[PDB]
Amino acid sequence: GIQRDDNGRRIWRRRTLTKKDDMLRYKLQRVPFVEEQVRKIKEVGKVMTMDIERLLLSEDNRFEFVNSVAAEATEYVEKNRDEYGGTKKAIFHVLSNRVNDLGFDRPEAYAESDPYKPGPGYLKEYYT
Amino acid sequence: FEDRSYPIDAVFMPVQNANHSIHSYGNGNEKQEILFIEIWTNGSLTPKEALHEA
Repeated sequence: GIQRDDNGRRIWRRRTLTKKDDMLRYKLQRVPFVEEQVRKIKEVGKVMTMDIERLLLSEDNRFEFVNSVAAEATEYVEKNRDEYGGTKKAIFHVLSNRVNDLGFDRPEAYAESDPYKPGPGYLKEYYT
Repeated sequence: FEDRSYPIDAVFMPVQNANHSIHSYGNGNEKQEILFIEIWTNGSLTPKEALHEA
């Protein structure tokens, strides 16, 4: 059990994977060309879609989850009436908070600006 | 020809991938377009350099 050398320090067997794992070499690689996809997903809003499902994974009844979200969203707007009207939505703020409560990081209410917007009067036309 | 030299079918792309996107902004009658260029290079030249060479 306990083993020490002359200096008095403790020497222990470094537990290491003796055998070899096939899947280890087949899964550590990452694709290099998803920069446009990840940017599109965030801009579209599918990042919340995964978060919405993730919350439902730890839930027992999806009808109770939406009632709890609606109840908490109503609580948010009552406290701060002049915050959840435009770029920030009461429901999205609840969802962002509930994800942040799990220990992950999301922007507040999933709100995103347009860094490339030229002027105040220029609104982004959508290419249908 | 054939002198025990084994040919290598080498692809000569230093730019692994490229893509462009268009953002259109309107101000009632000021239709200006914004062009986004997206460049992936294999390190043989920086994407800024590939933009100039192209």
